[PDB]
Amino acid sequence: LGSMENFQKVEKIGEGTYGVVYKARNKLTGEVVALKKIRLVPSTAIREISLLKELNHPNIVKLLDVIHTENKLYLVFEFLHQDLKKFMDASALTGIPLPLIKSYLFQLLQGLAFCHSHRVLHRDLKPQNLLINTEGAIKLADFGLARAFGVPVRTYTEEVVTLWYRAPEILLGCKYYSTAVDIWSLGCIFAEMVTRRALFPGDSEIDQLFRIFRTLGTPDEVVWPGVTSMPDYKPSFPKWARQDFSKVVPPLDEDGRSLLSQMLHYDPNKRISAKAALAHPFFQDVTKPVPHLRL
Ligand SMILES: CN1CCC(n2c(=O)c(C#N)cc3cnc(NC4CCN(S(C)(=O)=O)CC4)nc32)CC1
Repeated sequence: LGSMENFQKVEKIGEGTYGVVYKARNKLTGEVVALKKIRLVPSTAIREISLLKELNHPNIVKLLDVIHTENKLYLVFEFLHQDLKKFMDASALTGIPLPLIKSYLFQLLQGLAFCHSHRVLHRDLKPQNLLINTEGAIKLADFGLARAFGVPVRTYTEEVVTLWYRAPEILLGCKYYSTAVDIWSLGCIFAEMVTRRALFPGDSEIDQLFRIFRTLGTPDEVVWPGVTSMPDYKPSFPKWARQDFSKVVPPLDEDGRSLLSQMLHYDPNKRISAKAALAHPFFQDVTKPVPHLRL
């Protein structure tokens, strides 16, 4: 008891399947933080979270402290004022300028290269989990654990975006998926920044799969060896032919289209790694612009 009395909740800024997130102020120190409340900790989670506390990087939202009290587990995070969804909405008539898209993509590939080099997966990359500040930085937020825990929040409202960034190996039942799942998600987000429309906006697992298939072609053993033995693969899947990326993310230039196509390879072993993507010619002229944020 009493270990949270040091935090004044200022406003609720998120509700997940398994947690709620507040903007909060430390009453002793005055720091403004994000507090995630999880209602009850498998020791396995105790150590997954402990390793995240050591996973410190300029493009990862810092986990400041973990506090266990009552029937609750509190995670204290660095606070940022806006996420990429809100910024993309505010930017929609114009679109985010390409140099800023490129900066954000580059930074997130750096953050991913870092956490992948430590065998840590995000697992749930999406615009609302990408937080931005006034200095042009963008940071990865709310890493997903390999197994959830806690009490589902009963007031949780379904979000349309939940499946839109899921890699095809996850949708097909892969149990031991790899860092490639994050590269897929980030490529979907890259496409969305460029076009101002979600790339694959499915509302069910099969709708998501079929939206991917209708654009990239139904995968087979030619392009994805082993796909036909995946747990949820069905020979009865419709066979759609691939479309050209030129139709998928116009008016993106060939350097960007090239990189995107490698981020969206079906085969997780052919999909580009974060480290390799950082060397892609798309980033030869990368800079760090500062966005105009209305806070
Ligand atoms: C949508 N959901 C809300 C919880 C969010 N979140 C975490 O999960 C988290 C962890 N761990 C740490 C966070 C730190 N800071 C902020 N700041 C918010 C960002 C968005 N904005 S906003 C709509 O653009 O105005 C308000 C300020 N959010 C965090 C992200 C996902």
